[PDB]
Amino acid sequence: AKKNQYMGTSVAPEIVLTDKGSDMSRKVKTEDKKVAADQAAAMGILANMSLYASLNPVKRMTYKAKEQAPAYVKKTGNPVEDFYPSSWRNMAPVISLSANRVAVAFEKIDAASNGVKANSNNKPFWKSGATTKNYVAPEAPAQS
Amino acid sequence: MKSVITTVVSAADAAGRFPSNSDLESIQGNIQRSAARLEAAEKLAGNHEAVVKEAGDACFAKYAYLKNPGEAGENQEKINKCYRDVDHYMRLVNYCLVVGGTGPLDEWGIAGAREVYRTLNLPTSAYVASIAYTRDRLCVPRDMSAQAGVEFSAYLDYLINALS
Amino acid sequence: MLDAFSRVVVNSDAKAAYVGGSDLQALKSFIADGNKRLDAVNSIVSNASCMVSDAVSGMICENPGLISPGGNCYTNRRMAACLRDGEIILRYVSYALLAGDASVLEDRCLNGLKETYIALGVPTNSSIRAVSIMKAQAVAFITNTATERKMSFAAGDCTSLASEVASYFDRVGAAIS
Amino acid sequence: AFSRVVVNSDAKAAYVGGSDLQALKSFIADGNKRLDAVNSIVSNASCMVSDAVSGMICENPGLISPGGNCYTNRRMAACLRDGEIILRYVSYALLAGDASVLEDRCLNGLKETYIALGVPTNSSIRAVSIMKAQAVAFITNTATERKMSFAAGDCTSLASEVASYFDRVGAAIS
Amino acid sequence: MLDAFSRVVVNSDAKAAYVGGSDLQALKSFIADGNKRLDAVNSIVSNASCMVSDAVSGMICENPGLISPGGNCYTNRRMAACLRDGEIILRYVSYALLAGDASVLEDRCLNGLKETYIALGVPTNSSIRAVSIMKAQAVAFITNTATERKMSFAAGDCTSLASEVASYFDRVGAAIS
Amino acid sequence: MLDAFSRVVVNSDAKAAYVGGSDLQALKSFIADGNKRLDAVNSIVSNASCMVSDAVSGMICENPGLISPGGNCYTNRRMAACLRDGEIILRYVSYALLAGDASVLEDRCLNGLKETYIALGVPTNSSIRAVSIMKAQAVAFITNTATERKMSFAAGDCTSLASEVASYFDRVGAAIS
Amino acid sequence: MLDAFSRVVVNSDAKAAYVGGSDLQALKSFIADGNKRLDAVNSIVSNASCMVSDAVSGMICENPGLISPGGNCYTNRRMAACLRDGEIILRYVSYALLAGDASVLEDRCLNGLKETYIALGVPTNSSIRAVSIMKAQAVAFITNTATERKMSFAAGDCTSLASEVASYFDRVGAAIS
Ligand SMILES: C=CC1=C(C)[C@@H](Cc2[nH]c(/C=C3N=C(/C=C4\NC(=O)[C@H](C)[C@H]4CC)C(C)=C\3CCC(=O)O)c(CCC(=O)O)c2C)NC1=O
Ligand SMILES: C=CC1=C(C)[C@@H](Cc2[nH]c(/C=C3N=C(/C=C4\NC(=O)[C@H](C)[C@H]4CC)C(C)=C\3CCC(=O)O)c(CCC(=O)O)c2C)NC1=O
Ligand SMILES: C=CC1=C(C)[C@@H](Cc2[nH]c(/C=C3N=C(/C=C4\NC(=O)[C@H](C)[C@H]4CC)C(C)=C\3CCC(=O)O)c(CCC(=O)O)c2C)NC1=O
Ligand SMILES: C=CC1=C(C)[C@@H](Cc2[nH]c(/C=C3N=C(/C=C4\NC(=O)[C@H](C)[C@H]4CC)C(C)=C\3CCC(=O)O)c(CCC(=O)O)c2C)NC1=O
Ligand SMILES: C=CC1=C(C)[C@@H](Cc2[nH]c(/C=C3N=C(/C=C4\NC(=O)[C@H](C)[C@H]4CC)C(C)=C\3CCC(=O)O)c(CCC(=O)O)c2C)NC1=O
Ligand SMILES: C=CC1=C(C)[C@@H](Cc2[nH]c(/C=C3N=C(/C=C4\NC(=O)[C@H](C)[C@H]4CC)C(C)=C\3CCC(=O)O)c(CCC(=O)O)c2C)NC1=O
Ligand SMILES: C=CC1=C(C)[C@@H](Cc2[nH]c(/C=C3N=C(/C=C4\NC(=O)[C@H](C)[C@H]4CC)C(C)=C\3CCC(=O)O)c(CCC(=O)O)c2C)NC1=O
Ligand SMILES: C=CC1=C(C)[C@@H](Cc2[nH]c(/C=C3N=C(/C=C4\NC(=O)[C@H](C)[C@H]4CC)C(C)=C\3CCC(=O)O)c(CCC(=O)O)c2C)NC1=O
Ligand SMILES: C=CC1=C(C)[C@@H](Cc2[nH]c(/C=C3N=C(/C=C4\NC(=O)[C@H](C)[C@H]4CC)C(C)=C\3CCC(=O)O)c(CCC(=O)O)c2C)NC1=O
Ligand SMILES: C=CC1=C(C)[C@@H](Cc2[nH]c(/C=C3N=C(/C=C4\NC(=O)[C@H](C)[C@H]4CC)C(C)=C\3CCC(=O)O)c(CCC(=O)O)c2C)NC1=O
Ligand SMILES: C=CC1=C(C)[C@@H](Cc2[nH]c(/C=C3N=C(/C=C4\NC(=O)[C@H](C)[C@H]4CC)C(C)=C\3CCC(=O)O)c(CCC(=O)O)c2C)NC1=O
Ligand SMILES: C=CC1=C(C)[C@@H](Cc2[nH]c(/C=C3N=C(/C=C4\NC(=O)[C@H](C)[C@H]4CC)C(C)=C\3CCC(=O)O)c(CCC(=O)O)c2C)NC1=O
Ligand SMILES: C=CC1=C(C)[C@@H](Cc2[nH]c(/C=C3N=C(/C=C4\NC(=O)[C@H](C)[C@H]4CC)C(C)=C\3CCC(=O)O)c(CCC(=O)O)c2C)NC1=O
Ligand SMILES: C=CC1=C(C)[C@@H](Cc2[nH]c(/C=C3N=C(/C=C4\NC(=O)[C@H](C)[C@H]4CC)C(C)=C\3CCC(=O)O)c(CCC(=O)O)c2C)NC1=O
Repeated sequence: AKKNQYMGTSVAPEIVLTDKGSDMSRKVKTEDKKVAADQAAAMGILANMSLYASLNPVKRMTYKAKEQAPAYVKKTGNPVEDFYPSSWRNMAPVISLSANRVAVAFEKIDAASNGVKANSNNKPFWKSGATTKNYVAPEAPAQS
Repeated sequence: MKSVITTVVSAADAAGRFPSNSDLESIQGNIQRSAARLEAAEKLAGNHEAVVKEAGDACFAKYAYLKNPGEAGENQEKINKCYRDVDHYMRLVNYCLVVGGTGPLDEWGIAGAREVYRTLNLPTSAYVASIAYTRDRLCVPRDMSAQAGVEFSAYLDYLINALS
Repeated sequence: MLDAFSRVVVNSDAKAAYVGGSDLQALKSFIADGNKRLDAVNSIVSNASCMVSDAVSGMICENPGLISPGGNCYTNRRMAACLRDGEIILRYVSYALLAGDASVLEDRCLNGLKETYIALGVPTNSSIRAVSIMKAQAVAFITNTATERKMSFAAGDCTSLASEVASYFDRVGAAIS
Repeated sequence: AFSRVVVNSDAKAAYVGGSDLQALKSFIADGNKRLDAVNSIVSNASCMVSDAVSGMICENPGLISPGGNCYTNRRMAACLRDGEIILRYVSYALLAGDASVLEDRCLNGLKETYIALGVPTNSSIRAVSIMKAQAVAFITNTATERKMSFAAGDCTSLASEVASYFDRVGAAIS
Repeated sequence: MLDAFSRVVVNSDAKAAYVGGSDLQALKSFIADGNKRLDAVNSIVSNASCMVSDAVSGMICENPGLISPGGNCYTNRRMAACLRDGEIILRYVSYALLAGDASVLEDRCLNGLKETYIALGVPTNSSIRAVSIMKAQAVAFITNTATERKMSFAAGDCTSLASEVASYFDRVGAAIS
Repeated sequence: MLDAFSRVVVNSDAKAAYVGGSDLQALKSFIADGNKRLDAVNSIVSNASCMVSDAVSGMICENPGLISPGGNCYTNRRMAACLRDGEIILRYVSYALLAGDASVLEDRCLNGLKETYIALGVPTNSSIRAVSIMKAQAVAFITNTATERKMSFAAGDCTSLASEVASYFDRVGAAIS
Repeated sequence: MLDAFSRVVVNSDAKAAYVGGSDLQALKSFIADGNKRLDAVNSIVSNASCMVSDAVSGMICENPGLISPGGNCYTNRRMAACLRDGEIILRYVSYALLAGDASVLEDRCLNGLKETYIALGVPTNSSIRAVSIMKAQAVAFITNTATERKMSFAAGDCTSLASEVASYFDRVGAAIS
């Protein structure tokens, strides 16, 4: 009885004005809609402010972030999987300036030179596999 | 192909006449969209192997019967041909953004796909499960442009409507 | 007819209601300056998608601690829920400008909001600041002093409506402080 | 202890708009010089690392030999990738004014991986000191083959800023 | 109280050792940039009475319940004491900027500051805003990123001193929280 | 054949008059809302196949005597024709929405459709119910109020484009009645 | 047949006019950068056999179904003639570069090539992939742009020749496509 029944239901009066200039065209419609948390357009706000505050020289000091722990990834022993995992393999920021736009982007970038591409080790599994019967070389003794 | 240049030059050729004033307003509308469409082709050209890896196994997570003996994903090498089958359709969406029109889809990917997928017993409902995942795992601004996410999603519904 | 628009908001269900041309013409002469007040609503609700999208991002623009590790606008959903309430606050203020009454603003939107934000640990000192950016937009849109966007209005002075929509935004500020 | 683009788990582009740049350009001292600092680099990003790797070949020609580490054309192509990825993180670090994103996402663990993969670490001193000495000459417009139109003034403190950033790469692979 | 040279002495008195040349390069570099430390102190003390007037009245803007009846900054006697406190935190930070050491800020201004403000009933979430509004205004004039009042400095990097003041203003914020 | 600009020319050529400025009022308004029309056709064409397979399945679930032996959707040849008899209605409506005039469906689709249908024995009262379902789906995509699929537009109003396409579907029903 | 110096004559014989300042200065710009031209054909002939040894190996590595039986590089005599087919078309490009005009390869090399490749069962698209690598191998050598091998010249620009052979390798490719 003390708490109103209407708080967490996220409804709100949406007002729409229609006007075509004439007198018989000027309705106002104050109907009720449950508004929804728009998931996709928050990434146009959360990411752009995360790179607004990345490039502030004097809001990276007097607004210092906390010490975030990394995730529950297990160290294997080879450093090319431990220090440079497959989720961050070959990722680098590319900055694309224009008129009144900074436009960084983090995407997987590579090579060219001679034909091949650097990666071709970790190709997708549909791209390679089962082409030929694959043999293996015997031990070539020593020599002197 | 079907694009804005091939359409107005064909109806010029199918009426025996020079390029008129209405044949140049149309290519004016290619200038007002190329700067909002070629960055959808830019994003897909550098991120394809991550968007085809997760859209390919979204169909195998949906239709798990395909990994049975006698089915379309029997062995491992027929699974790898399906990832090759799906990485063609993302490549042709990239070509439709570059040309501007839907020519590269309905002349290399759509034309004859009914006769092929009926003969070799490939379910088209698993193709449209792998293409509807990409269209939805599509947060708008985050992954692409305003439309650049409007342009890219307008061709992912051309595949789903053509395979149904 | 004006009392029936309270009944579609009381019932907690989507029910629509409206006015005619002649019923508005009797309403715009019952209330004085009624054409100015409907311009005051239309100056806000045509730009209500930009007013919350600037004020929420303007709150991070002076306080980047909300998007910290441990912040209150983090984990991709709290930022979506922050835009939802500033949309709601702009709806209930512009309906209070449309009705000319803050009595629907208090019990339907501001009753118990102070306890709800501290139950979640919502920082109320930043949510003052996101309302005061929206208060500064609402006096700029009504008086047509906005720089990037000027809507063509019929000429005159609208200083009492801008102070009225200032005073409705203070009640949002007074309830959650 | 890296920076605010901790957007490595969802979304990455994060552009900065027009009037939000005026919230940034009235916040950064010599912000017009710093936006012309990174534009002199990433406009010429392909010519730099094509000249940085081939400058290392021109003084150390044993990399093309069999047994060397720039034979087998993918392995040549990995060096033009990793020549550019070092340049791509420096150009973000000059734009942000700090090297904490460069130290934690790029330079971290680089010494252990170059001795594990058989990368000669002393030649990659030489290939990144070329990219130090190149980008000093771009930012002061003393690049001989190509000059860029700029407003009048000096850019000495940004030229001393990027020489510290390329020396952090030489410290991290030593 | 201690300064930047005396902290090097009292750390090496504790080890019974003479201050060698391996501990002088942090101090020989201190007198090298010592002119631009003094150049940046008087950008704070010459703009000081506008900074306290802005930081208090911006705390009223974010938290409007301070000037309600029963608010902490309600009447004229309580309003002037809030203006007097923000001048004192600005005075003791501008000693520690001049000395290069946070000794004298800690044990004359911050000594028992938290237990005073609890006993008076001063709100701690609003009093950390007034030391953080003027934190951003103190890294303004060092970095010369001020909107009005451009000040004629000499060219070079001052972000070491801008980050040192932001250490000192959060030393207040870690003391009254 | 005749779009919104060709319609005002043939009505001026009836009077042998020049197209001046008072008759260019609806055509300067046709262009100013031009992006909303292209945003309206794109919402129909992008999910047209679901729009047809739901409309004739919804016609069958209401009238289950259409698929009985002797019904008009009995065989596979008859049901396949119904799946395009109502897919070609949706096609010529989206030509009419694109061109802003109804002279393409009334000259290539609606002319002589009523005696074509009673020559074949097609029940017209069920053909109208299939078209009536597609009209409800069309206004739920122009306005962004579809239940199972939301699309990405800008902010604003399209109640004039929603009622224009609902008037294009009503002349289909008025032609076969 | 005819070079560029005799191409300007046979275009002028239809004019029946003497050669003067209307058409001579392009030939003057030929000679004035003539030292650049034969400086560029040196760094094709010097490493031509490594180019096609990489071009046909690069052709088979992309499409490995050319060595399988049914592919047109299965037999050793199918693969020995693949080099000499892929060596003459490079040799004819080197004549067009030296003489400046592409009149030599269009008739002694390309007249009747499309009709023979579909008579012998030679795959067309496999050769067009092989000649495109030789297009890329050339422009990495005219301008010292190739990764593994470079040579020392006089400092200057040679993009007119690097765009010329790119116009010389697709007229080979358009003769087969
Ligand atoms: C009609 C009723 C109604 C309202 C009056 C508003 C108020 C409101 N907001 C939230 C819920 C929320 N409100 C915020 C808002 C904010 N956090 C910040 O850091 C910003 C300062 C601020 C706005 C920008 C956030 C982030 C959540 C999500 C909380 C969470 O996920 O833990 C809840 C959910 C609590 C629950 O369901 O138990 C409610 C009722 N929303 C409504 O539905
Ligand atoms: C399957 C196996 C396989 C290969 C063999 C290579 C083959 C190859 N090399 C190049 C590309 C090239 N190939 C050469 C040729 C050579 N480089 C030299 O300096 C020598 C003179 C000569 C080898 C003896 C040159 C100079 C280039 C251009 C520069 C470069 O890309 O490295 C290209 C062009 C890329 C394209 O198609 O557009 C290809 C396919 N790639 C492969 O995937
Ligand atoms: C340029 C355009 C282009 C395409 C669109 C595809 C279309 C296509 N796919 C296949 C061939 C195939 N396509 C698939 C694909 C699938 N099977 C499944 O389990 C799923 C339903 C689906 C992927 C998730 C499979 C498994 C084969 C091999 C089937 C077989 O030949 O036995 C074939 C026969 C020739 C071949 O085997 O490659 C063709 C023409 N190929 C092309 O060249
Ligand atoms: C929902 C539909 C709906 C509306 C939007 C309003 C729209 C509206 N307001 C006015 C008319 C007016 N509108 C204003 C308003 C303003 N003038 C200013 O300089 C300020 C910027 C702004 C106040 C915020 C004034 C001052 C008049 C004239 C006085 C009056 O007629 O009330 C007119 C008459 C214009 C004319 O003279 O022909 C109309 C159509 N009425 C409606 O039924
Ligand atoms: C070429 C076209 C193209 C696409 C369509 C997308 C599709 C897509 N999205 C994500 C990645 C993601 N997708 C989302 C999805 C969403 N976020 C939300 O808040 C909503 C609930 C939902 C949008 C409807 C999220 C949160 C991530 C981050 C990682 C994850 O959770 O999967 C990934 C993995 C790689 C990455 O993280 O970027 C891919 C391939 N990407 C592309 O390159
Ligand atoms: C860089 C840091 C950064 C900020 C400081 C804020 C920017 C910001 N803008 C406004 C102020 C405003 N914001 C708007 C809103 C809009 N204007 C339009 O033309 C659109 C229709 C609509 C969405 C963009 C209006 C109309 C004003 C008042 C006039 C103005 O200052 O532009 C205010 C409140 C009053 C003020 O301080 O000026 C703030 C805090 N956002 C940031 O990112
Ligand atoms: C085979 C032997 C061989 C080499 C030893 C190098 C020669 C070389 N040139 C530069 C130096 C440089 N390289 C560039 C790069 C460029 N200049 C431009 O105008 C373009 C935009 C871009 C790609 C060409 C610049 C700007 C400098 C500095 C100024 C200069 O010396 O030209 C450097 C680095 C400076 C230093 O010496 O420390 C080296 C080692 N290149 C070779 O091929
Ligand atoms: C949106 C993208 C964007 C950019 C790319 C830069 C581009 C840029 N730089 C300057 C303006 C300037 N740019 C430089 C920089 C330099 N001049 C030199 O002689 C050095 C070689 C070089 C250092 C790298 C200097 C010294 C000024 C003038 C002072 C200043 O404004 O900082 C101006 C202002 C010109 C004017 O006043 O009209 C602009 C637009 N700024 C931007 O907003
Ligand atoms: C509720 C009402 C309300 C206010 C009163 C102001 C109060 C106010 N001013 C500033 C912000 C500021 N305060 C000053 C200080 C001054 N400016 C000068 O030109 C003088 C030298 C000196 C005193 C007049 C400066 C220069 C800034 C701009 C940011 C900065 O450069 O520090 C900030 C934010 C600082 C930050 O978070 O980054 C706030 C909250 N804002 C409000 O919302
Ligand atoms: C050596 C360091 C030193 C200080 C920092 C101040 C601290 C301080 N402030 C007050 C006293 C006070 N301090 C405040 C201050 C505030 N209330 C608010 O709402 C704001 C958050 C804040 C201003 C920014 C007020 C309102 C009083 C008066 C309380 C009262 O009269 O009831 C007192 C009580 C005795 C006295 O008045 O002197 C003291 C010791 N004095 C010092 O000697
Ligand atoms: C009696 C009191 C007293 C002062 C007020 C100062 C006045 C002062 N400042 C500097 C000198 C300086 N001041 C600065 C500072 C800056 N330059 C900028 O562009 C930044 C905005 C700002 C950083 C905070 C720098 C970088 C120098 C040069 C370093 C030096 O000479 O020590 C100098 C040395 C030469 C000169 O420039 O005149 C002097 C005498 N010294 C004093 O003894
Ligand atoms: C007997 C079986 C049976 C059905 C199949 C449904 C069929 C059905 N769906 C809708 C009504 C609708 N149908 C759709 C269509 C779609 N929504 C989407 O997200 C897809 C893109 C697309 C194919 C599923 C839309 C958008 C509406 C209107 C909004 C809604 O109700 O969802 C209507 C309108 C009611 C009317 O006016 O007559 C009917 C009959 N009902 C039934 O009784
Ligand atoms: C441009 C506009 C245009 C059209 C609308 C169609 C009109 C049309 N429909 C049919 C023919 C038909 N149309 C239907 C459709 C239906 N019958 C029903 O009971 C359902 C209510 C409804 C499905 C929605 C059926 C069942 C046939 C006849 C199929 C047959 O007789 O074999 C035929 C003759 C048979 C044929 O040629 O295939 C024609 C001309 N054609 C056009 O050119
Ligand atoms: C005057 C200019 C001139 C030419 C253009 C060539 C054209 C040419 N090619 C071949 C003949 C051939 N050329 C090829 C070459 C190839 N087939 C392929 O699949 C690859 C695309 C390519 C290797 C890269 C092959 C395989 C034969 C068949 C030789 C044979 O019949 O055994 C023959 C004679 C038939 C024969 O050799 O038996 C001739 C005249 N020769 C010339 O004198």
